[PDB]
Amino acid sequence: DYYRLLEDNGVVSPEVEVKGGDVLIGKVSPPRFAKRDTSIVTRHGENGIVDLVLITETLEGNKLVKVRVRDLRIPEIGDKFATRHGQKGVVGILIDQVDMPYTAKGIVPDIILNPHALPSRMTIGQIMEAIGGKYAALSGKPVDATPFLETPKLQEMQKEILKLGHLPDSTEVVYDGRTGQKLKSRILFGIVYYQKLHHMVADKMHARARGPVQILTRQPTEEGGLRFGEMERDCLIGFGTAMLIKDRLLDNSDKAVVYICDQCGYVGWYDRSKNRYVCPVHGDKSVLHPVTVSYAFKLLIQELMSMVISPRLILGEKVNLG
Amino acid sequence: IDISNHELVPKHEILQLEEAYKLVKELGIKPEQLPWIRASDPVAKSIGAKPGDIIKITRKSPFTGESVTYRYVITG
Amino acid sequence: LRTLAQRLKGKEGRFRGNLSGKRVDFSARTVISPDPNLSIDEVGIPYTIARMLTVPERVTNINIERIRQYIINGPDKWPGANYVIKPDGRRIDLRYVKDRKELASSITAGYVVERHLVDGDVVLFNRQPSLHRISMMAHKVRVLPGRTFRLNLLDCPPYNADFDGDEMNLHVPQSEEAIAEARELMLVHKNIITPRYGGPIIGGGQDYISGAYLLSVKTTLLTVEEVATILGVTDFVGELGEPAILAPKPYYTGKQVISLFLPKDFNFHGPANISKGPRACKDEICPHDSFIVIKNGLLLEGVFDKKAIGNQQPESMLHWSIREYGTEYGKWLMDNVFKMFIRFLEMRGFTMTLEDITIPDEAQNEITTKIKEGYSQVDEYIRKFNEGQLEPIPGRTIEESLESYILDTLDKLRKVAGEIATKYLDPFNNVYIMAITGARGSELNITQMTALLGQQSVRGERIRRGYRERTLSLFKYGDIAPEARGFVKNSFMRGLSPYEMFFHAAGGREGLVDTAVKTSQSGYMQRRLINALSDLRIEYDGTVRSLYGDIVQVVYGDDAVHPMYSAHSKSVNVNRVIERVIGWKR
Amino acid sequence: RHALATGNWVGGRTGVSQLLDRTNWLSMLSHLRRVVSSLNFEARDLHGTQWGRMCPFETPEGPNSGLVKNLALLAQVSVGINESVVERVAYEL
Amino acid sequence: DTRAHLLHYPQMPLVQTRMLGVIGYNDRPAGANAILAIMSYTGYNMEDS
Amino acid sequence: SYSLKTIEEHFVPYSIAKKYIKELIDT
Amino acid sequence: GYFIVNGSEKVIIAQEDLATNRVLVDYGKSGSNITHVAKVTSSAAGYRV
Amino acid sequence: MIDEKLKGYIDKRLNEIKDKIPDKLHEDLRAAIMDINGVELTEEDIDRIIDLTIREYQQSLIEPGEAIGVVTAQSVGEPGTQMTLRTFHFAGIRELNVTLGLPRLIEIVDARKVPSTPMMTIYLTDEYKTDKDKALDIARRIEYTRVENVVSSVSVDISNMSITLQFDQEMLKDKGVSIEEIKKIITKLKLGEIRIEDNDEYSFTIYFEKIDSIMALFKMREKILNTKIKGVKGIKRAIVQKKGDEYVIITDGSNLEGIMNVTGVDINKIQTNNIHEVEEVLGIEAARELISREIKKVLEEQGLDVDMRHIVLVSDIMTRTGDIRQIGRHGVTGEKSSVLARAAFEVTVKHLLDAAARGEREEFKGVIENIIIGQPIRLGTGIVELTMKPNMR
Amino acid sequence: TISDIEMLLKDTEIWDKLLRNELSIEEAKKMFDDVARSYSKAD
Amino acid sequence: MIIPIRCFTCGAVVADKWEPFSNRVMGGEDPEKVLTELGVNRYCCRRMLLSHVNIIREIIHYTRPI
Amino acid sequence: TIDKINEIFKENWKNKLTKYEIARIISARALQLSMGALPLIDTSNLKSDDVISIAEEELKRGVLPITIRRIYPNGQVELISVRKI
Amino acid sequence: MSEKIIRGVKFGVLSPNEIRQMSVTAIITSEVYDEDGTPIEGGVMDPKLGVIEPGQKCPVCGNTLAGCPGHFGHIELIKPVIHIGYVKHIYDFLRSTCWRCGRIKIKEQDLERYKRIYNAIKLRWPSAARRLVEYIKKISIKNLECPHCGEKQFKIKLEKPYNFNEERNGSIVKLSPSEIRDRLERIPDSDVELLGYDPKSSRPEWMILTVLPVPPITIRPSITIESGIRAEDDL
Ligand SMILES: [Mg+2]
Ligand SMILES: [Zn+2]
Ligand SMILES: [Zn+2]
Ligand SMILES: [Zn+2]
Ligand SMILES: [Zn+2]
Ligand SMILES: [Zn+2]
Repeated sequence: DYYRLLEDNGVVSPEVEVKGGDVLIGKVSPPRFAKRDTSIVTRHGENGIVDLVLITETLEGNKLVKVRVRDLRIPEIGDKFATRHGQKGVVGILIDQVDMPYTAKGIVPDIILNPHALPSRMTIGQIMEAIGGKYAALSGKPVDATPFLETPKLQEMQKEILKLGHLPDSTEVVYDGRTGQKLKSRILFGIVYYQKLHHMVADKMHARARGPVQILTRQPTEEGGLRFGEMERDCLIGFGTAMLIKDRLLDNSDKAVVYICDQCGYVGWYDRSKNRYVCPVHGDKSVLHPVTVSYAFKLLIQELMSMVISPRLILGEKVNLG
Repeated sequence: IDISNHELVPKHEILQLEEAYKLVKELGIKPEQLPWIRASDPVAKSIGAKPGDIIKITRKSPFTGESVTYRYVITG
Repeated sequence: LRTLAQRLKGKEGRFRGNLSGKRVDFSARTVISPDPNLSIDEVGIPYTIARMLTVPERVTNINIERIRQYIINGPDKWPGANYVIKPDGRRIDLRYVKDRKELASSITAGYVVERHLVDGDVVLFNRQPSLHRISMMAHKVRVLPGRTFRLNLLDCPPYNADFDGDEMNLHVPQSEEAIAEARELMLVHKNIITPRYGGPIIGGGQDYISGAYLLSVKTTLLTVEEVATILGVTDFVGELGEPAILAPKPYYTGKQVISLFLPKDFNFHGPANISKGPRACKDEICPHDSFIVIKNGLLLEGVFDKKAIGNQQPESMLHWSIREYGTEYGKWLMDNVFKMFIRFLEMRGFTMTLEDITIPDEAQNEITTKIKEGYSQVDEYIRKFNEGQLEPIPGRTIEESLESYILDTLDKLRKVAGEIATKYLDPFNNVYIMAITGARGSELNITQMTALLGQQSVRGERIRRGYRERTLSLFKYGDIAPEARGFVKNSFMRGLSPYEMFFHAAGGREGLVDTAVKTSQSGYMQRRLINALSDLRIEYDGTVRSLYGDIVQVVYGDDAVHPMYSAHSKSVNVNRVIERVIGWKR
Repeated sequence: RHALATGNWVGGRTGVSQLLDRTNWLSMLSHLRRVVSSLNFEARDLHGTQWGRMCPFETPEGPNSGLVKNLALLAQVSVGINESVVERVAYEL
Repeated sequence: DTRAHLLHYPQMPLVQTRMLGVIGYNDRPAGANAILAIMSYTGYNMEDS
Repeated sequence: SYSLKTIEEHFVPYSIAKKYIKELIDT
Repeated sequence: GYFIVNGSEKVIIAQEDLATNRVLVDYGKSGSNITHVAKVTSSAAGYRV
Repeated sequence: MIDEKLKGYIDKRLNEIKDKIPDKLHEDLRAAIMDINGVELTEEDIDRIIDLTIREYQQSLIEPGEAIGVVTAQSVGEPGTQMTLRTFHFAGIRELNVTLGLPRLIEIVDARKVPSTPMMTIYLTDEYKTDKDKALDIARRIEYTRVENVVSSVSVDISNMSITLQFDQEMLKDKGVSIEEIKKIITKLKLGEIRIEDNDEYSFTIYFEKIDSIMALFKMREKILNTKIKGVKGIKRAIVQKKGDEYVIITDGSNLEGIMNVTGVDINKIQTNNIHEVEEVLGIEAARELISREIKKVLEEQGLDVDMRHIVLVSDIMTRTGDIRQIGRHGVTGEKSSVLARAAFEVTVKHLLDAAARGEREEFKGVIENIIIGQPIRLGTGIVELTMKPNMR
Repeated sequence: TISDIEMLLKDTEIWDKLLRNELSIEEAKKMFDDVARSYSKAD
Repeated sequence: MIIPIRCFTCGAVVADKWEPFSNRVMGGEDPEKVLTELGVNRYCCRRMLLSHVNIIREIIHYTRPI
Repeated sequence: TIDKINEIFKENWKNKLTKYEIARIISARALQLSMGALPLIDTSNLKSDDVISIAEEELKRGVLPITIRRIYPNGQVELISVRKI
Repeated sequence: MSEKIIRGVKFGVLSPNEIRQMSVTAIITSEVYDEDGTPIEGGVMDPKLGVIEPGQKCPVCGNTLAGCPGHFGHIELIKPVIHIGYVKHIYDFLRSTCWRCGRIKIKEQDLERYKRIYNAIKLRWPSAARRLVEYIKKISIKNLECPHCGEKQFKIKLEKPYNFNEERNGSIVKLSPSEIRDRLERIPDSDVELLGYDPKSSRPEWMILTVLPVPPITIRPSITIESGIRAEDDL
């Protein structure tokens, strides 16, 4: 199913939808030490359309193939936008034209910014740029805002804004879109320049269900899981929960069961052929008990055993006994 | 010189053996499990504290006014 | 070469990378976006996160029918199921099942249905670096369209979370015992009051404070339609009652609208945040409604501010109400009343303009005269220093005395100019309202935006770095005038001169690195303290003995009172009890 | 080529050559006009000598605050000449 | 390019400094002018949103 | 979960073993 | 102002460092037998001392 | 305006309840009810007041099994990300530079022997506290002013093998020590057979007999310049400051015994920035009190609030062993009575090998190592154990 | 320094003996005073 | 790149007004009068017409072969 | 008789139930109900089918038979019942 | 066969007998793989040690990748070598006791009193016990004559990391690891117990490596990236 869209020559044709792990270039490799697949798999998260396909000959004489895939990004909730003054922020919500508060002339905002962002940050240049952009759109004359020398000054800009037909202080009468009722106060309107940053929420999501683990540590990574870590462990300790710590640090990662000999304490194994437990040191004569531990602890025990350190695990009754 | 009059120094007292026995029985601890103070500390030397004893210290605290803590006297 | 002693040593080793902290399953990380509509103990999750992260939910005879629905809907439709586990232990993938209805009819008690996250599910939620205890809290799932986690605004302080694009982590606990412990202990509303001090960590942000203040002003009047629109957002149905003004026109006062939510036996007599300066009369008789008077659950006087509903404010009206009526009432009040505040601010109109920071020309001339007087005084000090007639402060050298004189004179000049600008400023501006109410403002910010920036100091001293005896090539050799060494007489409204802007940048350079070094130092110190103090426990006799048996304190805190349940630093605020009992007739 | 592609340099310094940043025009221009300090709280501080040579605002936030700067609008780096001619003219003076 | 971005309808700034035309930024713009209203319309714009 | 400790153990009665197994079969 | 190496646009960032072949004087560390230090960095053709 | 019968009833009820609340809370409650005026009080109001007070105190009590250690550690460490080195100078003394903030807290919890920028607050006795001049004199008496500060110039002549010292008139008066005292001190040094000539006023010259090499001459000069004229060791400068009807001395150095020996200073009220010398002199309880007060001060200057109970617990756990012990790997964290937790705190192998050699066994009674293997901890939900009989359900 | 360790040993042994109620308070007080007098004389 | 069909703020067609406005402004007429008599009075449309780059003229040279 | 505050603490926590014990009871009851234990309260007329909610309602009612034995550090053991008949 | 909890871990030095008994094979072949790529028996990548490829039976146990704990091997060193991690401990053993008999260089009555005190408070006061142990070690290093033998003792100096130099006549001589092992083996168990160590769990001669354990394949898996050639762990 993954080779459906691959052309006969082995490279995907332009202007085709590429979803998930579709292959773009089909390559077979002979072994270094019988063909093997080194074909390109499109990144699992990324979905897009093939834009361009390029075929060339390298200097040494090898065939070089490049495939460029385009993906359309429509702004959404969580996308990061920033002005020319240092006011970075995600999109809280997308509001329809009907819901946005319209003015007497019917002009609705493209972006609404909380006034409380202004006084602590002390960015007066943003309001100055809003007024300047309003004046530039109204009068049509160029606005120069070079530091220490601006043409025209603020007062002439306000006077011309009043002359063109709007309020001198760049505010204007605003009616609530949802209810139709005029606001008790005027609202400042401007044309501040905004830029869309490349920290989109589309590629910033990392979520993991049950999946693969490492061959050595038997812990989940690559989609990889979020590391819990010491500080979150201490937060969980601080709340006093015990089964939650056990779930978050033992059940969902490197959950293992190991059979331990009673006498020497070294880790044994269960033999599938014969139901009897087997101890590496004691052979068959000793009894072995199963204990559920993190596989990381077993790895630590075996790494200490690769040293001359000899950790002997001491078993105890699971019940409180008493 | 006498240092017990300093503002930082709380009130140190040496309590009798019966009171120490009652304290360790009520707390359910061995005497060495209490926080311990060296017998060479000047505050313990001023009251002539001996090793193996328990010192009752009253500190000025804003929550209860006077707080009673018990220290163990160790050797050096 | 890495060897078997380097494998478990250093960072990314066995001890820290695997044993102390390990990667976990059923975890998601996503950008956060604001959402005031959700409750404080709720988190909004995308549909994809709900579909991919699952919950076991072992089948029992009570939920069987409901569980059957989760199997009728496939892995792609929400709510639905992703896997089904027989009692035999054989996992089945719902995606490859030939017919889901026949399998749904087959299930009985003992089965497990790995299903999508539904509304009401509890999930752990935290933001790095996870400093204090409540930085990881249990939230109730609400599935919303979009692709970002939506956190309630009132939950921003506990996580120290602000919406710059910084992401947040969500863990889905699988075990039934884990879910129960998360619900009964780590629920958000149960942890409104921080354990650090006896004060609410959840409360009104900057916008909530402004909305509450403007709703609680003595001059506000609301018609019946406006009151209905305001109360629509809240989950309140009941008799509005007779409007506070019956003739000539029926008007509801904002305090009357607010008082419908206060408990019917609640007495408070604290001052408001606006009564922090000259306008305070320190009594309930001030014509300015700066003294909050609540009797029998009626907001009879005063306005709500940072000292009434604000976060991180111990001994506030919100803190007392929570402490006396439980965290469930606290959450109910937060949701409903704060949504009401935001709705009123929506329908009144709050904006930022240049007129409210612009001072009149007369104020500018007065500030210029004060600046000239200060410059003359500093020049006289410099002349006396050069002539040798300067009298040093005892215990200090001549240069130290001169520098102290100059710095004190310039600081007094800045304070005086700020006072002049505030006096000539409009009595009630949007920036002024933000500053006085505690809604994201300060007096120094007003002074710097209106009056003048003031002295810009790097590492606690005037700007000295530069050429020999010159901080900058624009000035004369060996110039100690205020304007030379990083003193800015221009506000941000007026605009900074080139050298003034350079000195401002030099002054502000330090924070950019101080925050970075502070983060690492604080993390290291906190790790040390946690590793040292982890073993302590409170026992049934009040002792604080450790797990190894060593006793640390005979009584915890000398009164066995947890800071979380104490009224600020006091186990019982006796004056608060006196208020609770006899406040209505006070 | 091995020095330019990898960026690891002969003299022991690292990160000499970096892939050109082309998110937009401004990123490319800034990355072209960038001076990285090889090396303290004193070095991060803005010096009065930087007037007209380095931008006081453009600097990264964090461990690199004050160590990575951008060449000013009217700042030129000296190309250098032979010392012998200047020595001769000074001796002749 | 391994990672490229394109804004479909970029606009040159209305409020332009002198050096904007020198560096050719107004010929390769990286944003768009947005009608901005400084007001607290709903509460989804709090905390730098 | 299964800790077995034998106290005051008594010998198995061969004559009464038939009675014991009959009682077990009855149960 | 950039090279094209292996198809990638690689640019050599400017590297700022203390002037070579010049002697800079500074005080020695406090509480030590050393009272004053002067360091000179001679940049030879191919090596630095 | 409380009636006498009302006061008697109040006293009766308070004496009835005195066994259910702390003595200080009882005193605070009794003081508060008497203070109430301007409003009529009745029997039911007093009963309700007392019941509410007792119930609030009972609700405020801590809960058994609380993981108070981790809560206290987080409550102390979290403001670290908010503590800044905003202020560099002590109180109104711009001249004195003191570290106070996150680095100060780190060096407090690390039990450093000598603090960065040590400081001392010396309170004058009742005789010298009122007057400014005597306070200035006693502060100037103790400053550790060496010869090198006083001398304007030093010159060395080889042919005469002489050292000429020239002094400033004002600078000599500023220190307040006469040149005759300086010459007497130099004679008291007596490192060799020396001749001293008066030479010019506020100057003199010294020759030697067995001077030997000029290297010895220059070493002798360095010894002469590094000679203390007056003042006890360790103090750089002392500044008289006003605290309200009383003048104290702020000191840039820390020497508790030396200042205690100075006449005119009361030994009872002396504040020292460092916590080790007070522990050596005033015992361990005074050290714990000073540790708590210093941490409280550091948290106060940043303007943020942290409860005193957490600070008290931290100071108690620092001084549990009879001496101020470092929180880190050499101290209370160093002795956890466990091996896995010790090896996990700092990533090292030496502790595991040491435990293997000594044959030490880990009891697993703590928290850190229980999480490592997977068994539940004994904090909070761990402490409670349940018993259930399902027969009668 | 061996005197201090031996005194600590003797004191903890006397305390454990008291915790087992082998003998009353007064005799234990005599033992404490006797050992302190005996092994502070050496120091 | 190419002028948007409709004003972003209000769904008013401004694409058809690009050619007349640009041609007349390039001819030597002040943009204010041209905009006023062209039929755009809201400044939301004026910023659409005034601040446009017309990148599409340069791109047609550098077009993907596809 | 360690201290007055200790006595106040001990007599306060005799008749009350800490949140850790409540959480443990709820988690144990939820685990029991998940495996197949029959609920004691009436199954019907409950708005929530969740096992956690049923266990919480059972604890609030007091039907479930659970006795908490708390071991004091001095060896004393206290039994607290949840039946509340 | 009942599920149990872990009460604790008993740490100790792994004796050569335990290494030989626990190991499933003796490694004698230098080569790791064959010419065709099949692993060679008796080499480092012995299939007996463990299995990492899924779906492969383990010869020792028969389990798949999951359920195979990994089985140790052992190599017999021709000459004993000093374990680096224990050098300090070995150092503390060398200078404390004489080479002639191995007894502590302390009078017998003092040894008896010290043993009694240590045994009395080895567990009650670990800090005081450690102080007593270091005092005994200090007074043993200070004495340069064995009371039991009378043989003259030579100062032993450790040059980092593992070089031991003995002052024989007027010249330094390097102490061979075999001679060090003999000296350690001559030390009695009671003297080792007095020095703070546990004679049963750890013995000084076990700190000198006669047999070296070969870790299982499970903890040093051979990772083969698809693009690259087979890669082996640094171990
Ligand atoms: Mg953020
Ligand atoms: Zn065995
Ligand atoms: Zn007023
Ligand atoms: Zn438009
Ligand atoms: Zn195997
Ligand atoms: Zn011998």
